[PDB]
Amino acid sequence: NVVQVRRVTKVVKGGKHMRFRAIVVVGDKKGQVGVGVGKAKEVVSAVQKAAVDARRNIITVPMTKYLTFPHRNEADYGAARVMLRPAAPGTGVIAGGAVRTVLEMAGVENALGKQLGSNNALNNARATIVAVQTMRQFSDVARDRGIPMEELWK
RNA sequence: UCUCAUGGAGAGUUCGAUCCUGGCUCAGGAUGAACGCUGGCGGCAUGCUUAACACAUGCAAGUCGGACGGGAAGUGGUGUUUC
Ligand SMILES: [Mg+2]
Ligand SMILES: [Mg+2]
Ligand SMILES: [Mg+2]
Ligand SMILES: [Mg+2]
Ligand SMILES: [Mg+2]
Ligand SMILES: [Mg+2]
Ligand SMILES: [Mg+2]
Ligand SMILES: [Mg+2]
Ligand SMILES: [Mg+2]
Ligand SMILES: [Mg+2]
Ligand SMILES: [Mg+2]
Ligand SMILES: [Mg+2]
Ligand SMILES: [Mg+2]
Ligand SMILES: [Mg+2]
Ligand SMILES: [Mg+2]
Repeated sequence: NVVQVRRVTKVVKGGKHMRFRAIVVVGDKKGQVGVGVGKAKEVVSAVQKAAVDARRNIITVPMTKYLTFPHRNEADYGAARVMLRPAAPGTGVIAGGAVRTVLEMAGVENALGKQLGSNNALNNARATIVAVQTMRQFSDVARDRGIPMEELWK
């Protein structure tokens, strides 16, 4: 999914040397997602490079039986800060462009999110990845703390 | 994987491009609203925000004859009853 297409410029003695930068995320909508960034002379080629760079950068988002987040989380990348919190089933995904495409492509069905701090697409994507990467699923906190699930449930 | 949550979306604009700090602007709701164009019906509401500025006319607080003396309508008369 192509998030953003921009025309960046290098300048040479001749004139303006034009390129396209594409920010693109890939997902299966099944709980596997990644971000990637690419650069080329043509829209198509940059799209493609972005595709590959993403595929080799990819990770997995912890999910809950209802297709949502384990818990509430913040994240920080550059000047982009990102706020995610779990939702009740049937609320859909409500968020802004970068965060929303990332989460939607991960396959998260119900999520609250707001990017605070900056607006830049790319950074917000990476921040979202940082968020959902640090998410701890309950089985694993049970295993870490060394305490049975039902005891933390209460 | 019980319980809680029914809730927080962005976009454009400084640069040859970038990231940022930063303002301006937009998308939403609400009117005791006004104006433009258009306008079939019903249900429930609402209707001088400004000049506590002037007011023509008509009506918005009276009743009690079982507190009381009279007089005035009739009636034949203080037997009747009204104002
Ligand atoms: Mg190279
Ligand atoms: Mg900071
Ligand atoms: Mg914001
Ligand atoms: Mg400047
Ligand atoms: Mg310019
Ligand atoms: Mg700011
Ligand atoms: Mg409006
Ligand atoms: Mg008319
Ligand atoms: Mg008034
Ligand atoms: Mg008068
Ligand atoms: Mg009257
Ligand atoms: Mg009487
Ligand atoms: Mg009387
Ligand atoms: Mg009496
Ligand atoms: Mg008498």
